[PDB]
Amino acid sequence: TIADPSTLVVDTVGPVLTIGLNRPKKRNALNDGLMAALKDCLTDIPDQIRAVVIHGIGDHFSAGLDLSELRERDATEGLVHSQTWHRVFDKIQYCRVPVIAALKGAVIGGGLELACAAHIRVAEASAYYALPEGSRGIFVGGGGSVRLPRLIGVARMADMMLTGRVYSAAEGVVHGFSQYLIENGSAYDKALELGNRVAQNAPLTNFAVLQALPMIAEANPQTGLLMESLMATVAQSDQEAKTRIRAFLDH
Amino acid sequence: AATIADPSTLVVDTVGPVLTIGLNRPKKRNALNDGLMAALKDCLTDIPDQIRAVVIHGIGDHFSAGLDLSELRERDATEGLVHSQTWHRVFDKIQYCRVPVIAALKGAVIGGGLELACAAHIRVAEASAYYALPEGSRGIFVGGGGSVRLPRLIGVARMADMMLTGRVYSAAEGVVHGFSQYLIENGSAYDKALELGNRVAQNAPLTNFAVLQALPMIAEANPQTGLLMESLMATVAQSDQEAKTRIRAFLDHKTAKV
Repeated sequence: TIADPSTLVVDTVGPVLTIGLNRPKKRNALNDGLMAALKDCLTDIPDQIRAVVIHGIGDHFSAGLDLSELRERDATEGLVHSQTWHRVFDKIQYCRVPVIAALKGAVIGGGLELACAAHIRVAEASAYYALPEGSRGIFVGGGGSVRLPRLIGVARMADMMLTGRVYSAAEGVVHGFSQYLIENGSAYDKALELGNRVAQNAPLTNFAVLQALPMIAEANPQTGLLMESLMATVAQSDQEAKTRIRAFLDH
Repeated sequence: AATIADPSTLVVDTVGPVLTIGLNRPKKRNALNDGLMAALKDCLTDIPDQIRAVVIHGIGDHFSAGLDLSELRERDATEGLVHSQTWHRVFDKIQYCRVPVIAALKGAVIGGGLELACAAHIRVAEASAYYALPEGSRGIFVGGGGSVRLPRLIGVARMADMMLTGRVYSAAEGVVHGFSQYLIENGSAYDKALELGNRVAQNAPLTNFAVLQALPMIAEANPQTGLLMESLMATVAQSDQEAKTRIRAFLDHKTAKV
């Protein structure tokens, strides 16, 4: 696989790295080229970048798997292929900086898996969510079975997969698909505002919320509690936190 | 669709309150196959009330050399998933048996035979017993519960080494690394296993319940949880009529002695 840079639009707007999925003729379907190029933009991110917005060019975030490029795979090949998708999504989930996905139109299959890997999702009214692979006998291979139940619970996912059930953006915000809904206006603009806001954070804030928080929450409570006192004491004792404490306190 | 039992592959007796189950394909060292496994599941289904222990043992010089290599059936990915699951359902009747299961080990205890042995609650090993997972040689992983049960006995590190290199362990080595709780250096694992079955036979049913089922769960729980669960198992056990009867008799015999 060679990364295909043509399938993305990458820009920097102040301290926000923006990454637009750019295959609007195929509704931003993910193929290997797209995913390898995306993996690249998320590697060795320049230090002036303090947030990432992933968005879609055109009406749609992503319709998921490229059905043209539909390949033929044995059990072994499919394990390797899914694992490669996982390694790309790892660059999102474990990004050094918060990744915010601006969702609109189709957020479907691997598109939804991709939105799941981001930290914050902002949904415009037109967005919708589906896991339509089930109808073709295909389970998810892009992290969805681990990431989406953490947002929406097993039972709603299981129903989606069994019946092809679709959710709107408006239903979706209540059920856990996104933290934000923009009923009138643009997901991209709001993600950019959010990007600019999270860009003000101390780096250790990011670490603690992006890395430590999901692990603390998932631990035995006694374990998570001690891990919390440790993360907190380290955060609090950092120079940046003292500088922020003093500035505010000084007036 | 289910596989039909071949009961001729097993020799089943009842000695007092011990159901004895002898693996009986000696010409192939008690190589496991679908009908033996189905017959096995049958013996452990609806085990009559008079039975208070199960000894599984091998006819011949060997316990089991594992999967019958003359009886390989070609299987796609889905089929091999279904087939693995099938074997798991047989071993669940050992692990979750209502009475304790003791495996008498001698000669070959390898591959599926080790996995069978792992499902048992207690293993007694004669000097000749030897342990291996030769499957890795053949490009293949275990499908009989071994990656779950065995590391709990001997740890991942020793398992991983056995699989990557074909390392074999004797009965003497094995009692030390965790393969068996007992070693019989002279005489017979069967004889020992049968005296153990007579001994567990004396236990109250709720003791078998707490030990066989609750204990593993409590021990792998997070500590605060296993602990509350222990208090709960403990109080139920202790407040049961069989327990009180035994405590009555224990304190009536010391007041008989005085």
